[PDB]
Amino acid sequence: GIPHDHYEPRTGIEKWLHSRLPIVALAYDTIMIPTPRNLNWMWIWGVVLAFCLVLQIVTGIVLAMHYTPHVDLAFASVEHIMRNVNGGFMLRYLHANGASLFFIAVYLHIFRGLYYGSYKAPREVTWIVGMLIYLAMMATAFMGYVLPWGQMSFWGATVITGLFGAIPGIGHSIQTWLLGGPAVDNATLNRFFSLHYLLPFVIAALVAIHIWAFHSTGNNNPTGVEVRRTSKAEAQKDTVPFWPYFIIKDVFALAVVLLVFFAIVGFMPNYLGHPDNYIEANPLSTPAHIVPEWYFLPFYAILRAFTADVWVVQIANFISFGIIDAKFFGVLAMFGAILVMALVPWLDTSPVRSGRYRPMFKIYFWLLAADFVILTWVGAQQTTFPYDWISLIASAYWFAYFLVILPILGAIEKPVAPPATIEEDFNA
Amino acid sequence: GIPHDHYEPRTGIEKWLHSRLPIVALAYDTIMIPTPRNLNWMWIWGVVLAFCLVLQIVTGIVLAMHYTPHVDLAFASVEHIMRNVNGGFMLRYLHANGASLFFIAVYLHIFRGLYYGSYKAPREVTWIVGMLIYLAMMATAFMGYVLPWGQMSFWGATVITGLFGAIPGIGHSIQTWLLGGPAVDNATLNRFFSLHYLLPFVIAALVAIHIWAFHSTGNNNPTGVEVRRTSKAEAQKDTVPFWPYFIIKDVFALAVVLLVFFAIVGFMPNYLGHPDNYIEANPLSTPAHIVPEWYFLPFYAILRAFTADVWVVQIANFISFGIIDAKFFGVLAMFGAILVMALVPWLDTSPVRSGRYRPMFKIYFWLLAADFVILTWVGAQQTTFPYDWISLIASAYWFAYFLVILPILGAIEKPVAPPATIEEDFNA
Amino acid sequence: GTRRDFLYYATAGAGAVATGAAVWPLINQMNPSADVQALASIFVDVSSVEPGVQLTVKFLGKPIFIRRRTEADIELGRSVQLGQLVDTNARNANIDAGAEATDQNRTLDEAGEWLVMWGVCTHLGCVPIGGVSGDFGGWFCPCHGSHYDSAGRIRKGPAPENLPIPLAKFIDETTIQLG
Amino acid sequence: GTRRDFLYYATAGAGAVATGAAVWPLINQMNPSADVQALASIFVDVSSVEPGVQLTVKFLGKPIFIRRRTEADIELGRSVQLGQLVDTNARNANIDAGAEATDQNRTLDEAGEWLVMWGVCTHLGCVPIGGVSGDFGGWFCPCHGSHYDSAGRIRKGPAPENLPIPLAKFIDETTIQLG
Amino acid sequence: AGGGHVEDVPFSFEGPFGTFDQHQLQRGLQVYTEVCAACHGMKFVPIRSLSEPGGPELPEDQVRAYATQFTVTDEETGEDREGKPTDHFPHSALENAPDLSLMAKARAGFHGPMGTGISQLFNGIGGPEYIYSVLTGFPEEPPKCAEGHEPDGFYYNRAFQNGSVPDTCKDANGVKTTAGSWIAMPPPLMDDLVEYADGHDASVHAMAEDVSAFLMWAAEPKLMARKQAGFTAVMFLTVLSVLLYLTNKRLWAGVK
Amino acid sequence: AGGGHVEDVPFSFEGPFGTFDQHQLQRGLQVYTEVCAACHGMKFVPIRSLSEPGGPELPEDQVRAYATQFTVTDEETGEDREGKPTDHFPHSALENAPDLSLMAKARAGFHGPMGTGISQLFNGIGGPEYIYSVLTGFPEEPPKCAEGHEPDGFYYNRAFQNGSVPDTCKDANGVKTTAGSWIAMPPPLMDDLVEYADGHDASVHAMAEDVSAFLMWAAEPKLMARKQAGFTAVMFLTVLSVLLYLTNKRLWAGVK
Ligand code: HEC
Ligand code: HEM
Ligand code: HEM
Ligand code: HEM
Ligand code: HEM
Ligand SMILES: C/C=C(C)/C=C/C=C/[C@H](OC)[C@@H](C)[C@@H](OC)[C@@H](C)CCc1oc2c(O)c(OC)cc(OC)c2c(=O)c1C
Ligand SMILES: C/C=C(C)/C=C/C=C/[C@H](OC)[C@@H](C)[C@@H](OC)[C@@H](C)CCc1oc2c(O)c(OC)cc(OC)c2c(=O)c1C
Ligand code: FES
Ligand code: FES
Ligand SMILES: [Sr+2]
Ligand SMILES: [Sr+2]
Ligand SMILES: [Sr+2]
Repeated sequence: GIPHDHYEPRTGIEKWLHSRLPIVALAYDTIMIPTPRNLNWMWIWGVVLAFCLVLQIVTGIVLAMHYTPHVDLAFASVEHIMRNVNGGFMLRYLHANGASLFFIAVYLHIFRGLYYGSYKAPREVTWIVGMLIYLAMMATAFMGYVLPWGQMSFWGATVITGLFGAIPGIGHSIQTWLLGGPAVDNATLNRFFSLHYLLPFVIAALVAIHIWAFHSTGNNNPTGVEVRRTSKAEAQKDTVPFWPYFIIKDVFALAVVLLVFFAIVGFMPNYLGHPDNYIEANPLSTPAHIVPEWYFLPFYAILRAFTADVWVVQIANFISFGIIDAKFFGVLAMFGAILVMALVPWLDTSPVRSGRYRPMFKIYFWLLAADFVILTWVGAQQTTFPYDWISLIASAYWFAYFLVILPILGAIEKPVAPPATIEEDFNA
Repeated sequence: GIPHDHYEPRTGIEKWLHSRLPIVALAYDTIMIPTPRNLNWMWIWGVVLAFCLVLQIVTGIVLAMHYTPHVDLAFASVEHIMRNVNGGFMLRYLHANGASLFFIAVYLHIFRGLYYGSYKAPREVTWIVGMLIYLAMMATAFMGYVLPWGQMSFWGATVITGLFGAIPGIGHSIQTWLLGGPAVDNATLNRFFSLHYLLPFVIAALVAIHIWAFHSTGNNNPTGVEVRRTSKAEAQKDTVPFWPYFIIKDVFALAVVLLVFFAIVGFMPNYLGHPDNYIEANPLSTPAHIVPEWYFLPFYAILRAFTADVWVVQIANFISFGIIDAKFFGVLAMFGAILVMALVPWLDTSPVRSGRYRPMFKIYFWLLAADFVILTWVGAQQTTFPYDWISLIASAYWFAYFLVILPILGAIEKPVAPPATIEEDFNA
Repeated sequence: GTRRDFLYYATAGAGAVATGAAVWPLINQMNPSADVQALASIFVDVSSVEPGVQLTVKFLGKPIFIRRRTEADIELGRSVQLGQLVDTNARNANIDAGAEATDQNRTLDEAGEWLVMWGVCTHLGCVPIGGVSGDFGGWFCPCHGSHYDSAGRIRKGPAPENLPIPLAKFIDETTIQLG
Repeated sequence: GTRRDFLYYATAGAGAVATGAAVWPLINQMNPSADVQALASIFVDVSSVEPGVQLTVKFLGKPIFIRRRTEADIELGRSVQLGQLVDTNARNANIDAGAEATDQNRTLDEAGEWLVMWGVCTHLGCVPIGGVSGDFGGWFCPCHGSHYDSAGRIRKGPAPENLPIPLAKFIDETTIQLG
Repeated sequence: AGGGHVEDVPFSFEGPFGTFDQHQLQRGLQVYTEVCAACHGMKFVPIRSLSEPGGPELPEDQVRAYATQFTVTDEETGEDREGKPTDHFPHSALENAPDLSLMAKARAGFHGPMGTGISQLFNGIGGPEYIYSVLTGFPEEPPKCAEGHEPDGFYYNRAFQNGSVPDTCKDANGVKTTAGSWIAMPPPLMDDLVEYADGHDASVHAMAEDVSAFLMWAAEPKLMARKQAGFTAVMFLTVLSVLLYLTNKRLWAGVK
Repeated sequence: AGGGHVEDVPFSFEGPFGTFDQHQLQRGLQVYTEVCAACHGMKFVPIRSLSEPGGPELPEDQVRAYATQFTVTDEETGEDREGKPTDHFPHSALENAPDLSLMAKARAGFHGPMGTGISQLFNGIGGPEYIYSVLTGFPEEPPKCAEGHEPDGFYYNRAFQNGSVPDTCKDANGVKTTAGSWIAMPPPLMDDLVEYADGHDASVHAMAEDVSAFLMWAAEPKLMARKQAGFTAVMFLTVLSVLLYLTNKRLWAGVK
């Protein structure tokens, strides 16, 4: 809703088309939105995510032309791709490593929002739509990893459908419904294939609302000071048109990301993988060194941190008359960790949007960034001492940050004055 | 661009959301568009098509959860659906017969447009997007029919991939590329499955543009006289809001269509099918009574009408130094029949929009409708006398209508005066 | 009036039913198809199993452990008092549902030699590693670190229950019937 | 200037290459994979074939017809003049590419008893029906109504060419090697 | 080949309210096992479906006993064993004997008129009627036109239309004179070849009609379930259409 | 179990410019055929790939001759025949001998430090290094802690980490003291067990390194093609990033 100039048809074909379908007008108003001039390199992760979604889709459809969703043929058909399909090995490594790139980008994307207050009013809808997208990504990536039907595929599917068995009363029904039987078998693989195909299209639809959402409010910027809308004169001092200024910056940044990404795929495509998924699914043996996908490790670490010996768990079990045991508590803790992050617009009670001008907030934020890395690292360690405590301390801080620090900080902190306008910060 | 009232938030929740994401404003302005009051029952087929697209998609995703794209397992997995999946027999018959309903609706939808001039300016874009949807529909339905891997599946795939082999020079490359080998085999089945899933989402995207197209211009009506736009006062005498007046009318008509459709699915689900597709694919034997899906018959009749004996083929072959033989001529004739229909906005030179007030046009239009039924019928007959002549005369008239009659008619016909306004027609 | 409003209720009520009749079959198709067996029955030959050997057998798509326990395994299991256990229920399909998780109620025979149980971690279904693993001389689940003892009882970790014991009985001297 | 426009050229030129390098493998992955055999070799036992019998054999995923022609079949084939044929080329991989479609050039032997050809309609690939079908005492294709004669030559319909004859030869008295 | 005339049998399962006769399907099952199974298989029919509602509905113990007679290669073991209800019927023992799982749906007995499909619209597709006609259409003497010209290993059948025919049985235009043609199936039935337990007559008529009903169920086991759903949907939508009609009328009333 | 120490072999194929040694892969194939194949299969490797570029690249006639030694069950016939290049290598003859098609990728030899993955980042995953260590890590005498406590049918290996270990080889917390553990594979190699045609030395060192390279190729046959693509993509994108950097710079000049 910033003041800006509108489209005008010039060619005879444009005048002809615009009076019938203003599709060029729609592309113009999208690509020429006045965007704050002072955006830094942390605003590129949206395009990286956009590229990933297309990459996964284009490699996905291609991979689905050679893959067989049957327990007897799935694993072999992926090796058929690697060995026999023209360029199949490269298309496979691109799809697989593309998922990692997809997840590197959201975590950087998410923490960008958490630092600069891109979730605070008027941007709640953008954030919530983002959270729905995030759940869809996890569900998609989970089901994709099951399709090769390796050892990690099979037992990850056993465990993750098992999450739903922890709901009191209805848990066993949901699990059977997801599995299509008493255990992970062909019915499970077959339905995961259909749903792995569907959800990327749902994400694309959600991304459309996502773009519409922050186009309606206007992009946040590093200062947290909104663009002046009282006149076109002062809107222009805060902004530059999205095209060409930020298109070229996106294409440039994207080329640098792909330079690294293609070096990984070309020269170390298996670094981010688990060697055990090159072993055929064995329903009778779980590998000793079973570990989740790296982008799942933080939430995995939280769940398994809550054992029967944990103090807060024993209180929960007693107060809840046994309903909340360590098993279900860990599931609540894991989905609760994502939910409190979804609720961050209503838990951060500070009126200062950008954390750049919040001295105490910076400390606890960088602890959260460090904590998220700790959780990822501990996810790959054994459950013996001291890692068991490290995952408990890390889990405790995650919930404390959203549920205690952020509400308290907004009613105690003495923030620094932000700039008067976006123009002031850019010139500095 | 018709004058109308806009959305206004009333509840506190609506005021909150509208200032962040005007999604309610978009749904309101869509569902309350003033629509001509005098629409008859031929304007319902858009919703029927809409229902079909959802029905096919929802049953399709569900069917793909139990179907296996492998030549050794494809036919068996459908019988597994029919016999073992809860309600699987019903979901399959809904998906299969749902394709026929999908095609019954476009032909009525299309011929509606040809009669009332819904393709004429300013609605060319609406018409062309429709034509793109129509090509996508045919490609989607063809590939779906291949998935059971019956006898009709296999030989239909052989023939239709053979169409591309008829292109001089590049034909065999396209054919090998489509097949993934020397013959219709697993590589062909596997890739047709991936694309059968994809294209319905492209259709959904095209339908979104389709709706945007006729929302920009406003719906045509039986008189061909546009809604008055000089003031809101006189637009209401020509229109009623889409909601509730035409929503309820659509829901009513839809309930009646489904009454018939569900009677078919419940009591004669195989009438519109070919019994030979309940026979497993045999690459060594083509059934004697091989026949295309009924909704493909008119274009099939046109293609096979152009044999070596046809004199225009003999002229084409001689003049073209042998490039255009009966084989390639028949392929050109078939896709050319669809193309001239796509070009009807630029072939119909009459300034009168609605055919209701074009006395000579009505005659040639109803001959075209009869011709389309005749073409459908001869497609199912043998190629012996007299059917060989019936199909040649019928093909000739199809091209004559678009390429000869319509250009000539617009410079000869004496049309009747249409009503001054929509209001006049409604009261009558 | 009263006859006028009745149409708007009856129509809406019919519309509500139509949605429900369409949604249930879209859910129920994902429920187990007719080809899926819920329960079945099989027989396992055991004459070749010396003490200290675990036989792992597939049953309903999941592992079943048949271990002929050593002297040490049996002694350790019986030395544990009920109050020291995470789960004090026997979880044994072959006896009463309220039976206690004593080592005697966890084996098929009176001598306590034959431990037959689902090799399915009660946390989230992974297969615990046997061969005397973990901190309690039993099984270790590598997925989230549950430790089971020599009678298959949960002692440490997130898992809430002892490994379940299926319906199992010796049909003759050397053959166990599961189911 | 001269170098200002050059940057915009190198950038646009690089973008064109990058698209091409990404689009080609997305197309080429659909071309035949390595597991596909383009050509192979096989042997067919024929001692069981009486005159008037067609043997139908699978080769490279397509049907091959082996008919031992009767006296009527051979005479009819030799009575047709070249100018009455739609396609006057023999379509025979075993002899010169320009050879004429005489009945002698359509059979493996000089007596013209053994007709070996691809059972793949040259129109759009369906399998023509044999057993002396059609209007020319040969084969009839039910897909769009092509008629072939007793030497497998196209005579009527949309099909442009005679049924192709693969590389085929008698390896001994009773065995034909195709390929 | 082409289409032909089939005998219009009144099967119980025909008509919108038509249903299978449970005892008939069991008699037809006996015929298949004792006669057809020597050559024909049903590779898509799970044996356990003989217990499912809407079919023969045999007790699960009888079906368990029935499955034993088959020798199945176990998938895990790879060694042979007795059949279970979870196994499918075997493949065709005779290589050129077609599989009968879907025969009653893979054949149409009613065609035309003049290729308008009106015949199927009123009389049904006619698959089980066709099967009946083939089982019925074996005459003891062949047609006079082939007196001593029968291909060896083939048999004349009145209803079979896709078989070869001697040159002496074609007209001047090469079209066959006989109602049917020569089939590779020898006449499988004969009076009282099967001893039905319930004492039902076992004439070729009864066995041909009984086995056709069984083969209709093997092809469409969910036929009865499909019709119940059809009735429900039609009654729902009839009421709903009426309510929507009155609703649509009372709405547009304030316009005209 | 856990991770352990592997011997850092300098394989030719490591590094961005690393490539397979054609003669080494052929020697490794002979070792696989003459030694490992007795127990291990490669069920995912088409035999024809021995001719493909980027591998051993044997002439297609040699590969055709090589395929004959295998007895394959034809899919249609079901009867045995000699192997073709279009057939895969056989399954493992020994039921508990794992398939080696993907072994060089299904094992990691480098771990840590402290689970930070930095070791793999610089040395690679280390599968063929791991294989080499297992073939090499068979000592003639076992560790002192189990002198007379060895499980029967198992053998001590320095590098194998997933095996059982006697009670006398565990510390006070039950963690094993020994560098490795007991593997069910008896020592397969021994000096000059294989006679290389070109006279290359066939010490356990040489065969273990040669067959590890062959087994790396069997798992990643397209390794060389992948790196060429990596090099190409990086060179394209290096130029493109530089050009896009200059473009981005000259554009934003008219703002600040
Ligand atoms: C039977 C006499 C064998 C011969 C000859 C070879 N291998 Fe083997 N191997 C065999 C068995 C029974 C096992 C299972 C080991 C266990 O403890 O269960 C193995 C295992 C391997 C492995 C896997 C090690 C692991 O981490 O599980 C490898 C990498 C391996 N063997 C390599 C290998 C090679 C290269 C051989 C030829 C030189 C070879 N083995 C021969 C049985 C037998
Ligand atoms: C495939 C997934 C996603 C895509 C394509 C995407 C795309 C984008 C783009 C292009 C922007 C503009 C600013 C920028 O580029 O940095 C943006 C901003 C944003 N995104 Fe996302 N995003 C995705 C996922 C998410 C997720 C998972 C979340 C939160 C949980 C989220 C929340 C936000 C927020 C809060 C903003 C700031 C908007 C503003 O500047 O006002 N996004 N996103
Ligand atoms: C858009 C987001 C997507 C994500 C995050 C994603 C993620 C994944 C992941 C992580 C795997 C495991 C790869 C492996 O280890 O082998 C996978 C597998 C697979 N995915 Fe996707 N995917 C996406 C889109 C798609 C789409 C749209 C399709 C199909 C149309 C698809 C088809 C496949 C196939 C066939 C496999 C198995 C073969 C393989 O990748 O190795 N993917 N997916
Ligand atoms: C515009 C949308 C669609 C059209 C026109 C269409 C058309 C068809 C047709 C005509 C068949 C053959 C049915 C038969 O003869 O048995 C078919 C089969 C099939 N379709 Fe679709 N379909 C559509 C959408 C979808 C989607 C979105 C999916 C999957 C995600 C899907 C999955 C399948 C499957 C699995 C089969 C084979 C199983 C069967 O035969 O029922 N369809 N489709
Ligand atoms: C899945 C396929 C389609 C869907 C869902 C769809 C949907 C619709 C709907 C809802 C309408 C408004 C209601 C009506 O006029 O009946 C409409 C109008 C129209 N459609 Fe389609 N349509 C489809 C295919 C096509 C095709 C294949 C063509 C032409 C070749 C076409 C051309 C038109 C035209 C000319 C109009 C008139 C709109 C106006 O009067 O401005 N549509 N369509
Ligand atoms: C039809 C679709 C269905 C059923 C969708 C369900 C989606 C559920 C959730 O997504 C929203 C889920 C993906 C998400 O939970 C927040 C993850 C972070 C869960 C992380 C997770 O992963 C594991 C994993 O990957 C493994 O791999 C080998 C193994 C595992 O055990 C050792 C786990 C595991 O113990 C956990 C907690
Ligand atoms: C990867 C996907 C690919 C290559 C898709 C290509 C789609 C192309 C066209 O759609 C746009 C195509 C479906 C459309 O042509 C305009 C149809 C009207 C073609 C009609 C058609 O059908 C047949 C058929 O169905 C058969 O069944 C058993 C058998 C057939 O022979 C006897 C035919 C046939 O002879 C023709 C002309
Ligand atoms: S699955 Fe066994 S501990 Fe979590
Ligand atoms: S394919 Fe034989 S004529 Fe059309
Ligand atoms: Sr304690
Ligand atoms: Sr009847
Ligand atoms: Sr190294």
